[PDB]
Amino acid sequence: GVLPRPCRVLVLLNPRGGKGKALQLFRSHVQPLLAEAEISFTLMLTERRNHARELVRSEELGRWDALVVMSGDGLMHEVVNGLMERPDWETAIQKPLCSLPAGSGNALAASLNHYAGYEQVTNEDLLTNCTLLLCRRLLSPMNLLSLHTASGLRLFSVLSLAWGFIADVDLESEKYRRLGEMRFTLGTFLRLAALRTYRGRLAYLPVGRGPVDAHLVPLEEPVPSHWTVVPDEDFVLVLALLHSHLGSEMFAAPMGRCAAGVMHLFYVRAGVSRAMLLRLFLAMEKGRHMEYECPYLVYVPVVAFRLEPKDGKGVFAVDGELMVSEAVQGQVHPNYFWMVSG
Amino acid sequence: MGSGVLPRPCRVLVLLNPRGGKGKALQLFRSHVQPLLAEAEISFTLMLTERRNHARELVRSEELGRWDALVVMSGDGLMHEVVNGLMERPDWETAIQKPLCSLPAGSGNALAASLNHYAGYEQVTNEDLLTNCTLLLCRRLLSPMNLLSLHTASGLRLFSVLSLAWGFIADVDLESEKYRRLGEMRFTLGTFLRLAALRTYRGRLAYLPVGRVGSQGPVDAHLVPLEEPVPSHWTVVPDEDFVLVLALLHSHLGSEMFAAPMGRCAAGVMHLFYVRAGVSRAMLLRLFLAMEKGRHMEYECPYLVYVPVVAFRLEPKDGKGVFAVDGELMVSEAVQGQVHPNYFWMVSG
Amino acid sequence: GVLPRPCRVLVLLNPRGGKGKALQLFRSHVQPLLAEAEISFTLMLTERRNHARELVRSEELGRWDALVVMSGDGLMHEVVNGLMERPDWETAIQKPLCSLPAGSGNALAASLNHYAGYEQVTNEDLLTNCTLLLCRRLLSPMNLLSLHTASGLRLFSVLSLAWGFIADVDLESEKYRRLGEMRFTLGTFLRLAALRTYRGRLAYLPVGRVQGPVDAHLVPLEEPVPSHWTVVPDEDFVLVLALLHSHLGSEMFAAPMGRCAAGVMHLFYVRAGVSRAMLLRLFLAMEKGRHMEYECPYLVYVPVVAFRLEPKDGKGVFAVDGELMVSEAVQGQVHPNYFWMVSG
Amino acid sequence: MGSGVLPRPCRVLVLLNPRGGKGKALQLFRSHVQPLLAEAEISFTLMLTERRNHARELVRSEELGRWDALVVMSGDGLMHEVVNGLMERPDWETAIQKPLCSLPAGSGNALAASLNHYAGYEQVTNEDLLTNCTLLLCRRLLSPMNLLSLHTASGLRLFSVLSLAWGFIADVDLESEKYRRLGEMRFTLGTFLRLAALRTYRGRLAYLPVGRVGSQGPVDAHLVPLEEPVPSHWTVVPDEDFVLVLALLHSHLGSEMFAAPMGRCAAGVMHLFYVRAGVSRAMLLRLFLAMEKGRHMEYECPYLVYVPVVAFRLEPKDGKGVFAVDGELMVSEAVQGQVHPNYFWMVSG
Amino acid sequence: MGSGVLPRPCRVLVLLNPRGGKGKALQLFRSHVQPLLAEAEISFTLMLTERRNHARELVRSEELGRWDALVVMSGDGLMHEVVNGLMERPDWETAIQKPLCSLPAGSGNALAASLNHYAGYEQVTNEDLLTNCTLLLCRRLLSPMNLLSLHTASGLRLFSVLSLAWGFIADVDLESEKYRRLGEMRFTLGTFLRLAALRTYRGRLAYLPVGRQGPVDAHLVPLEEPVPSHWTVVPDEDFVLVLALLHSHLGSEMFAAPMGRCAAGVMHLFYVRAGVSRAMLLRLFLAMEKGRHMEYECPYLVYVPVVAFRLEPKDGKGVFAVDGELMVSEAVQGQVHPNYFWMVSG
Ligand SMILES: Nc1ncnc2c1ncn2[C@@H]1O[C@H](COP(=O)(O)OP(=O)(O)O)[C@@H](O)[C@H]1O
Ligand SMILES: Oc1ccc(Nc2nc(-c3ccc(Cl)cc3)cs2)cc1
Ligand SMILES: Oc1ccc(Nc2nc(-c3ccc(Cl)cc3)cs2)cc1
Ligand SMILES: Oc1ccc(Nc2nc(-c3ccc(Cl)cc3)cs2)cc1
Ligand SMILES: Oc1ccc(Nc2nc(-c3ccc(Cl)cc3)cs2)cc1
Ligand SMILES: Oc1ccc(Nc2nc(-c3ccc(Cl)cc3)cs2)cc1
Ligand SMILES: Oc1ccc(Nc2nc(-c3ccc(Cl)cc3)cs2)cc1
Ligand SMILES: [Cl-]
Ligand SMILES: [Cl-]
Ligand SMILES: [Mg+2]
Ligand SMILES: [Mg+2]
Repeated sequence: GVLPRPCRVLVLLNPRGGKGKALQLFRSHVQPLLAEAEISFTLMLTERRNHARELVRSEELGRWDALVVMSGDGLMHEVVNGLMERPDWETAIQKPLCSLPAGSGNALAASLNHYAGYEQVTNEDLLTNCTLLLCRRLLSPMNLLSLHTASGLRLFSVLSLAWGFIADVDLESEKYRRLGEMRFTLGTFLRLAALRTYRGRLAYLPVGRGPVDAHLVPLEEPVPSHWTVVPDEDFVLVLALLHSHLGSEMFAAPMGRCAAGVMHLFYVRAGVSRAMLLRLFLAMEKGRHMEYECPYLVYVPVVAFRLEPKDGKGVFAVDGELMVSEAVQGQVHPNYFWMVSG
Repeated sequence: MGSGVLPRPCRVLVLLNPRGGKGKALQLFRSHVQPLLAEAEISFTLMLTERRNHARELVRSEELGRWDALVVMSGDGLMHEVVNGLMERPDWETAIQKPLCSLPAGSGNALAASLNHYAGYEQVTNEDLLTNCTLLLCRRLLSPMNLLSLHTASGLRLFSVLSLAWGFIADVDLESEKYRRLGEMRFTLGTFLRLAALRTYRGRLAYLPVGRVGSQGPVDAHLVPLEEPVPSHWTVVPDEDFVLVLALLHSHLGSEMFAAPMGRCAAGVMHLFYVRAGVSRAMLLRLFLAMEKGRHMEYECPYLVYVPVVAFRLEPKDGKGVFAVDGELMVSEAVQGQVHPNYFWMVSG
Repeated sequence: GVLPRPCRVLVLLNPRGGKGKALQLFRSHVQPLLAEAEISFTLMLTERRNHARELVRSEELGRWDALVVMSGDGLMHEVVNGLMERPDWETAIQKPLCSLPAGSGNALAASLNHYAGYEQVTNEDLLTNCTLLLCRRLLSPMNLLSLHTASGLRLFSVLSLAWGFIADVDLESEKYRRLGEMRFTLGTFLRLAALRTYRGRLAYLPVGRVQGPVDAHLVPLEEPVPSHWTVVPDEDFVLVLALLHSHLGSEMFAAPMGRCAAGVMHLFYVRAGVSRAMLLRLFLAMEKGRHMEYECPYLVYVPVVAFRLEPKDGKGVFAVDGELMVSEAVQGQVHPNYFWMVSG
Repeated sequence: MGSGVLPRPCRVLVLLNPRGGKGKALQLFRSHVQPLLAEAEISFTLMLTERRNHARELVRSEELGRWDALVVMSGDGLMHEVVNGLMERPDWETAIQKPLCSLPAGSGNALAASLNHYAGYEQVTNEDLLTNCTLLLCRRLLSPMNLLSLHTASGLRLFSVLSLAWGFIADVDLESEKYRRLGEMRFTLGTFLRLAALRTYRGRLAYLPVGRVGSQGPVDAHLVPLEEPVPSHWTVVPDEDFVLVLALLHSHLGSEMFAAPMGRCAAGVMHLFYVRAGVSRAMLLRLFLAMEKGRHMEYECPYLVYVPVVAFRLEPKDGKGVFAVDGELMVSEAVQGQVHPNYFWMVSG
Repeated sequence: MGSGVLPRPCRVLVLLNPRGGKGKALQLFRSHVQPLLAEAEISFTLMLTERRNHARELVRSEELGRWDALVVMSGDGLMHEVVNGLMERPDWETAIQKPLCSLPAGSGNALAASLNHYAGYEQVTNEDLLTNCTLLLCRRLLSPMNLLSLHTASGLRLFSVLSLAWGFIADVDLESEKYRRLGEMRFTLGTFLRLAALRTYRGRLAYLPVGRQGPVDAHLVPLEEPVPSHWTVVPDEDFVLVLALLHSHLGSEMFAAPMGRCAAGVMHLFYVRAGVSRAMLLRLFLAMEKGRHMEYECPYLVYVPVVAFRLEPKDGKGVFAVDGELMVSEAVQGQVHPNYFWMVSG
């Protein structure tokens, strides 16, 4: 569970999204540490969409000891799905992966920084720490969510599946990739000041009760009897999350790192006041949002779920990336890829 | 940091063992706990236990809906009975989610000690510890905790909230029950006297470390039947001569035994410690004493081994070995266990 | 590197090879030890040549922690070729093996007993020791010899390939199977009295000059040998012997330099011109591993990774791990650490 | 036990360093060796070899066909030169088969001490050792021996017949040269003095264990370039702080240092020892002292590791390390090696 | 499913218990079976079977494709292990169709004895018996056989090829082991002892007579519901013995069911009710040798053909003999499945 020393690493870096500085930051904050650690690297700049995915899908992986993704959660989403689309996905997905933050959504990197014992740092301190994790070369396994859509598309998630309030802010937030991390804050405040609700059917398989998704039945079927069908059909948000953090300053799952093959499921049922949600959002920065007595926020650890938006298409965010659908279910696979971490 | 709250106000069932704080749990409840509850607008009802499995049988038949939490005032022993009672129920999946609370009266209060530690408190003992744990109850914050599922050679399946010990620790526990009046110092006594009457224990230990896991009640998917060898991806310990084996889910082995000073266990993880035969008494004593301040690791005894595990199997090797399970004696030929992540909720802060 | 405890093992036992006592020996000398070590076994009895091979070719290998072969070297020859003939040969040949001596030729079990530190014991003493080795469950890799014949047969050797004197004694010997180890002794004295030489050409590739696995050192038999190979000038021989282990039988410590390195085998040959009396000296000295301490210009030793051998007069008779094979030419390459045996 | 024999009668080239044995090598030849050769019908010719690489250049250019054996009278150092001289030859593959013989003079006679041991003699020293090695040559028996192939960061490739040492052992071989007049006891004095400032050495050690191998001169197939990491099936040692690392091909480190009592190396195998930082001075000394009787393994000191290997890599952190190769000083950034099975032949019994 | 013959030539796996025919099974095989096989071109491989359940694990993990049939050379208890092993495989549906064959070695060869009877042979024993069944295998003809599906209160689901016995029969099978070394004869000595100690057992017996995952037992209702209303609930609550028997013989010399071979899906149910005299019970036992026991019309001995039954021992628990293998429970029930597997027969 350690990278060779010396080793070599492919760094797939997005020179633009977030700030336009990803490459200069690499140079000032990442590179000097790589050199002392004897990690030589090659930079490949990712031009546009699916570029990274297609690169990884066609890559001779045997030349690399790890792949490092320097951008946001989206890039890592691209990389892991590209490895999963290959004929040789079974061995390909075992290539070690690393996440260095530059984008606006650095949840995976913020999570790993958390697991390593660091304070909840941000930006350049976050980059440096994640870089230090890479330089110590230690790897641990990570869970993978297998998704399935209304139209028979399989995709994989490494961080989260979101619906309702969260997906909306993520969508409308893009018109300020400019504000950085803060774009989600402005984007929440204003959706929150003008709060609304969404209609669907949530079901899941709690912990108590491509790879085969043994727990899932065709989306056409009713769920199995042993699943839990949520009574409500009116939510402010549904969220499946595989890690501790939603962003570098959103400690959304204060019980910490998930167990193998388990995901965090949250939902806010309809009825909350805007002042409560704000209070909750705000509390989430320090991960204090569960310390509040609010029958509207429900938490469950699960291995599977299904969400059907009532009346046409709901907007979903998968690892922060927008997605239109009418029905998705998914199952968590344990310990399915290696990441660098402490 | 907290992952849930009790309602305010709330109602609480209190299971108390009157032969505890040796003999005066009730008076401690009355002096140290009740007035704090009253100000926190926590209603309670006191139920008195005493007899074996009583608390277990009660929790098994309880209508859990009337209570916001179960507060167990006694030792680790009583928490063990309650959790096993909830797990034995037909509706165990929902019953294990009733929040639980540990208020130290009994002899061994490692659970309460750990939670006081997690909360940022000094390492306190007796009534300072009781007051701290009650303060936690008053603040109402909940965290999920891991649970160890155990299986014995005789086919018993049982749960453990704190610890499985074998060898020196298990003997000293069983012995020591005479000096129980002497309160928590009963273990320092036992440990001192047995460290001079050292005996070793032969058996086989295997385990599954965290890093090496691939892709009635819950199923323990990591475990194979005891008559089968362990899976090849496990570590099978070479040494078959032991002073002790300890599986521990928490930071503390007693109100003054900071046994696991590396960090708090992740979800689905516990600490495994064993001490292989041939250590010198004086090194074993320095380990003990340094344990009080959690400095025993700083010594690298390469006779003492620690590993974060998700499951283990332990076979003594010369008849029905003597184990302590969350402090309670149990004898059997072989035992194995797997941790289940965040299975029940406790008051903590 | 170690079998599971408890474990389960298939014993392929040939019930009448050697003196024909294998099964009672297993019952007397082996079974009590396996019970104490917590090794369940199932016995399968072999009925004829190739039986063992066929059982192993079609066997469900996932039910077994090892295969124990209780016979001579020939049964192990059959078991290993059985695994190599399977489509899943690459994982199959990684099943651990163990050899318990109970035929007349027990070179492999004698070599393993030697590597484990014991004395050069015979019969039930040998059987006991090799059982003590299984009970302790330790495993180490062995080399494998890959062979190609003129007819285009591909076969594997775990122990030896022999031509000339040795191959002839093995075949003629067969009627003294009942005499255990003395089979080769009587067999040797007899052949000595009618000492013949044999015509052929020998080439090899020494250690310095360096569907199944690929034999990268080998080229088609029809083509001449690589220029970097050694082509022995001599062309009349008394014997040629490729040997992967230290013992040629339980009392023939043929390779006193001991256990081969990975990927290496012992090649010996005796050139034409030796007298009967000297060949007899070498042979008796070989009991104690002393035969190389004699000044004998006819006995040549080289460690090699490959060899080719062509009997120029028609079909030469070979013994492969003691099994008779007839052929116009053979070549082979040894592969390192190709399978697991129980040893110490 | 012998794997070949010298002819009787035979003739031998004797390469002798007149400076060794405190300058008495030639007179020791005359008193202890010559009279035995005569009775054994061994002819000889003596060639004096004292300047640097002299003996190496001799063996490189010699017509080896005129000799049955080369006998080397001096230390491990001269054996080292001769063997490297043979391997530097364009006909090295036949040259390296010339039987070699090691006759002890002076100190640093670990090779002669091992052969004397393999043959069954007591651990004798000085003239007794010389006599014994001489009686081995008269008996004419030959055995093949392992050879270590080394590569340094600077790109040099060399061969080692005995050992590669780094850290404390190398520092003492080096600091020790001044008391060369005292003989073998200089390593005691050197060890004793250097123990006072026991320093540790920072580096990275990786090796290939015997059981883990799967499927210019000779090719070193187990080795990859010094700038690539070692193959993933090697063991990288976690500790990066050592007092010593020793690769050793034979039983003796010196004529009174039975360092490898666990048994003679099989073909293609060597011993690897290292001492992790944090042993006390006293225990290091006790391990040293116990080495006289090959008893140092009996302490099971947790700081001393032994492993049979076929290849290793050792990379001093902090620029150049000081190494000893067959006792001779060599300085380098990084060194790796692998053992070649039974490459040359030596007289032994 | 399919036709009732073996291929010629064929190859066969032989599971032999060596500790049988008092330690002679293998020698019996060598002198009595092997030369017959060789002439019929039946290839075989022998595999020996030590411990309890060993045959069962072996058959459960076996690559069935290598074999045209599995021969069991032991007693009824080995056949029992073999079938249960086949029925425990994920692929139980195809596995249960591999033909089986039963060669007698030593005691407890009811099944073998039945087959030899159905074949038209005289009631022979030991080596004569072994030779006949071997001739059967050489002739290569097969018949379908009934299989009994058993469920226990503890949720245990097992299968019987021959019998479920309780009371007097089960005790004699148990108490018999302490001198198995005596052979078939030991059943006679156990019988003689239990008889002087004649006792009854408390129980409730119910059946469905002929007139009115795993395989589905649709005649059976869960052991907690009462039996369906059309079943016959026997009034007696005290028995000397109860015996579900799928074949004509209880042993080589015990022709226990002479009223005719069972049709597909039928089994024999016998019971002896409380009150029979010792001398009478013993008369039944002795006359059963030549199948003459029913000719007594002794009112204590009851016979019915059935398709399903329920037995509830109510003196706490009961020990059963299931194909002669011992087992203990508070409640069992079963349903015969018709023509469920293949066996060499004539
Ligand atoms: N039951 C059997 N009857 C006759 N020959 C057999 C039997 N089982 C195996 N054989 C064959 O007999 C040959 C001799 O076996 P081997 O193990 O080499 O013993 P030995 O050491 O006496 O040569 C092997 O080729 C083997 O396949
Ligand atoms: O990517 C986004 C992240 C957070 C938000 N904002 C909000 N999150 C929440 C919220 C509260 C609790 C949990 Cl567990 C998760 C999210 C309420 S408002 C919007 C988009
Ligand atoms: O309940 C008990 C606790 C400790 C003891 N005695 C001892 N424990 C230890 C010990 C040392 C190290 C660890 Cl990690 C844990 C316990 C040494 S002596 C006996 C009973
Ligand atoms: O299986 C056999 C083994 C040896 C022999 N006989 C002989 N072997 C030899 C011999 C001599 C030297 C060596 Cl290195 C090996 C064998 C001489 S006579 C016959 C059959
Ligand atoms: O040439 C030298 C040999 C030994 C020493 N000194 C020492 N060696 C050791 C030592 C201990 C154990 C082993 Cl296996 C080998 C050497 C301890 S101190 C110095 C120079
Ligand atoms: O008071 C003194 C103490 C040590 C010394 N000198 C030396 N000590 C050592 C030495 C060697 C081994 C040990 Cl364990 C301790 C000291 C070598 S030189 C001199 C004066
Ligand atoms: O395996 C055994 C077979 C028969 C017996 N003993 C007896 N069986 C009977 C008997 C009577 C009538 C029938 Cl239909 C069947 C058995 C009477 S005494 C004991 C053990
Ligand atoms: Cl690179
Ligand atoms: Cl088995
Ligand atoms: Mg994104
Ligand atoms: Mg043979």
